[PDB]
Amino acid sequence: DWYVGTEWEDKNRGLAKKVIGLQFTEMDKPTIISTVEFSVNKKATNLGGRPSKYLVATYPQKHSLEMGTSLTAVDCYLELLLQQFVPGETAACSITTKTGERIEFELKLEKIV
Amino acid sequence: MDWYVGTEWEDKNRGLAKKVIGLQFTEMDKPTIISTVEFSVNKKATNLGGRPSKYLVSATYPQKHSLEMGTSLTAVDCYLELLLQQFVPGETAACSITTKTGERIEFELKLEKIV
Repeated sequence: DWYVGTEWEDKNRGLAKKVIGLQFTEMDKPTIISTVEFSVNKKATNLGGRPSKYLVATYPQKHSLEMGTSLTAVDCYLELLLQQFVPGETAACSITTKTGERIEFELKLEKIV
Repeated sequence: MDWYVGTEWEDKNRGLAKKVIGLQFTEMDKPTIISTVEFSVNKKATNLGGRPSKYLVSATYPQKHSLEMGTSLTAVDCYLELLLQQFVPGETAACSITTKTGERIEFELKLEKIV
């Protein structure tokens, strides 16, 4: 869950750290040409019958994704979203369509390969 | 504080929204024993006394540095390597080194990058 405000200690050597801030940059996020591994934490909401290789079963659902390879609208939008994550981050995401149907899902970016 | 969890990102033009609800970092995201990092010291340290440090210090801040792990020569620097090895790039943390004397040395670091 929360990282900022966390404490780490090596009591044997008198060392302590308290996180007071987190500032991520484009440098820490997946790029347009990256390959990532991510998780889907539960069934998506309002996916309807929309085709997706990644969204839908048992959870979490693990995946590997090479950016630029997706073939469906939903997957393409999920690439763009994942490109705004940092490895280790879980986020509640949505895609709202031209009709106003919103698809809801929860992802974790595990790593940038 | 500079929080990330709870942060919201939007691409309104294309109907995309994201809300960070958790962060889980692992040893894989932190500097290793053989890494080279770039970090910042945000202000003068407290109670450094006169202990030697290449990195710690009425100069102007922030102070920028590059550190090849395992090259430090002073107790304070060596302990600062160990501490930095518990950061993720982008993290600012209030750190301390407490000696046997019972006294604590305080400083504020930001890990900027793993080279």
